Amino acid sequence: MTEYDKRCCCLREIQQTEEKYTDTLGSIQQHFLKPLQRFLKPQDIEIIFINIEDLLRVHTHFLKEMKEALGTPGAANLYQVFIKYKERFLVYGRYCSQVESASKHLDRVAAAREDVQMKLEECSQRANNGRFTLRDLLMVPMQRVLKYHLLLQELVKHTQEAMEKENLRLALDAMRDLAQCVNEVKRDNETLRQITNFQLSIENLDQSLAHYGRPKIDGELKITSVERRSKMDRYAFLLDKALLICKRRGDSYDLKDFVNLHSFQVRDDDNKKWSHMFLLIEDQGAQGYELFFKTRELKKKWMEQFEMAISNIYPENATANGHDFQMFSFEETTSCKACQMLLRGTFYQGYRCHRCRASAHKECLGRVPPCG
Amino acid sequence: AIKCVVVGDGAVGKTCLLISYTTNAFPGYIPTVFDNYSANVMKPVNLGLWDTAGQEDYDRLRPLSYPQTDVFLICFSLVSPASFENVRAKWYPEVRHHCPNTPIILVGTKLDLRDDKKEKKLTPITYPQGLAMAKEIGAVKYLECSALTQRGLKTVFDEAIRAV
Ligand SMILES: [Zn+2]
Ligand SMILES: [Zn+2]
Repeated sequence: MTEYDKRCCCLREIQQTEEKYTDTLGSIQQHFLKPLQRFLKPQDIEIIFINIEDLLRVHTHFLKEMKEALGTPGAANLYQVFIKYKERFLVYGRYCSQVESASKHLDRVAAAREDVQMKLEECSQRANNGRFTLRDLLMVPMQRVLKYHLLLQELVKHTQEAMEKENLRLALDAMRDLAQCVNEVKRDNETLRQITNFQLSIENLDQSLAHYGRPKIDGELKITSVERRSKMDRYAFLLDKALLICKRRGDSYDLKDFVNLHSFQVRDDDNKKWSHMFLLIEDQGAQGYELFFKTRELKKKWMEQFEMAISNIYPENATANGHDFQMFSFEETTSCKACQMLLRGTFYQGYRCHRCRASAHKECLGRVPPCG
Repeated sequence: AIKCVVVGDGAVGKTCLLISYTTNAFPGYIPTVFDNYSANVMKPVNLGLWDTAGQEDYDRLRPLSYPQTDVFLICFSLVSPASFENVRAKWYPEVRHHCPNTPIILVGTKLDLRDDKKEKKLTPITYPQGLAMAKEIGAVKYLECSALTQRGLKTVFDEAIRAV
């Protein structure tokens, strides 16, 4: 076995596993979805099958592409099928963020309706001789999207060139990039799950908490202000852009003070409990708070979180090379103007320049070309 | 049914153990992809195997494999260190948390390259080294093997069943 023989054993691998993959998707549509139409209501099918039909469309076109490329060329335009399909593949973001609850729903309909439980057995016999349950099938696409990087990785290390290899290495980066967007759409899904809970219980609250970014820490503290300067027991939520000072009893939380982190700065200073304190101070004025914690460990956690919040509001190089970069939530598929990989996730993925409108990861701000 | 999930640091060779076993032969070109494998083995059990290759770096996608798992083979390479450490600090914390009641076989992989050419001031996971870990993280059984030799390879999948 040469490297050339090895190289040609896994371009096959790419083609046959992809073949098998579109087959499985076809199977899910045909022996499962379409029959179950038929017992179940639209809502419940929408729920269970997520965007599986669309995945089927995406991948059959992509299999065409891949086939032509591998077969017609001397394999040379392969890299470019992958690069071309990257952003159409972000649809896996939603699949993976919804598959757990598609699985759970299936169980429930399953248990509620034994005519459905029968059909399900019927269905997976018809399809794989009872070797795989519809639940099993539903994990498959998650598995598949996270294998392209390894495949191209392998095809790279038996690749003959220069020029052939570079754009395979590019194609790898596109695929590791995708995997990562998908990892973060899910984290953001559930981060937003946790915010929604912060919203629902409870509220003297007038905006969606989402506007202040991601939760950092939350818990019970006593607090002082200028206006009120004895210790008040309170429950606080720290997000990137705000501290929510609440009063605190039950599952109900009453918003009693909202602090904008943009305008505040942390300054510090018995081992008797509740002795442990730092300050939040206004810059251009006159509000200030003393935050007291039961325990040095508690101080100490909260300061780090405060420091992470403010570092997000005001990062290294937020003003490099002319720009004026702000925490931003991109609602449209977006790449970094320095590194050119994607901003990852659905929620406050990075930074926008208030003057250019240029987009960038936190870690890429100093590297963005200068604005006008 | 029986869901069995093979998890751990990439390269150690999960994909390979799985293909050694199911294919009943070493192949090497050693394929990257190993499909979910639904099989009958022998007492006739319906055995399912799950690779976790390519999931290892993505912390929110990866535990999507853990639900309704009947047993976890956690693997390190007997010829890494890099891996053997991560068992204590990453994989066991994550299995225990996601599945409080599913048992764990700990599998030392590559017993064959165990005996071979320490520049990097390191040692192969030995049999005491292993079981100290196995014990520390409350294993159900500890094993070793290689994909090449297939030695003990058959033991692993008999013990994964036994535990269920
Ligand atoms: Zn700018
Ligand atoms: Zn960037």
